[PDB]
Amino acid sequence: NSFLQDVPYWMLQNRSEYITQGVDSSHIVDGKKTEEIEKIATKRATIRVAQNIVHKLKEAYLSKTNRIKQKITNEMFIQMTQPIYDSLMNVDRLGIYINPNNEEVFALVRARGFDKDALSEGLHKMSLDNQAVSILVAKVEEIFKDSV
Amino acid sequence: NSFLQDVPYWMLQNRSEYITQGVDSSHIVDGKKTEEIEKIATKRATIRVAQNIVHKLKEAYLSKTNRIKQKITNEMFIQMTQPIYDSLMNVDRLGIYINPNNEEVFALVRARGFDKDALSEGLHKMSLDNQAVSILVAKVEEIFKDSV
Repeated sequence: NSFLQDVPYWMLQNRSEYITQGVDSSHIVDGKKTEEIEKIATKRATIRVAQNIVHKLKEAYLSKTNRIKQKITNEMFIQMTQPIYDSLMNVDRLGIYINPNNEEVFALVRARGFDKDALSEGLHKMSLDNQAVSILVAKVEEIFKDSV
Repeated sequence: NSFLQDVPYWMLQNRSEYITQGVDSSHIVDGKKTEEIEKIATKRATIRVAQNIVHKLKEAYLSKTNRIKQKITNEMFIQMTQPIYDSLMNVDRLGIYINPNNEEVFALVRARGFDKDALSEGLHKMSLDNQAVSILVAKVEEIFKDSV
């Protein structure tokens, strides 16, 4: 009921986890292949990675050491979830756990790298200054360093 | 190692996303009874609630509809974690979970409300503008109201 069984460690809430990996789930409705459901969960998990990066970036921008002069709004940061998501490369599905109770399936993924050029192009598309694109890309690039 | 049995549904990594709710942990150590460790975990869980509130204020401050004129750095936001924390009242401890593998004591907690005048005194002590203090206190209320 309110207590599950045979639950992998990664499924537990961990305050100290890699920003480059995330977990999310999907519900198995009736007429639906298990393949599709895992596809979804895996995708949502990958979006969760993108979101973690964006958050780290807000903090960087808010930081006292920030050099980016352009005004970046919270809405704009939400917008870059997409180009960031689009630049993710080598995202490995490290695990899957199906909640037998409510038939909810969870996915655990981890992005190993990201396409720099792909990311810059996406940022230039949302009207971010060249200075900002440059610094933002440098930051993400650092993220994958403090992970690799 | 292996799987974990009897895990509460709240311990699941699925981003429950409830600002007034916090989960955190502490590891068992020689010289301390588990009940003492539970208290450490409970207090960290409350600090986490305060940290959730802080992250919300950053998003509101970063928002295009922000009216706060004063430049607030990430470091300053991190700093208000203390006053926010000190202003919390009626924090109910909803649960305790312990991973048997590593003896990590997890606690789930929930802040019912907060003492605004307590918050305002703390924020003023940080040398924030009167406009900033006023707007920040207002947004916290909006948070607790949205939970009630």
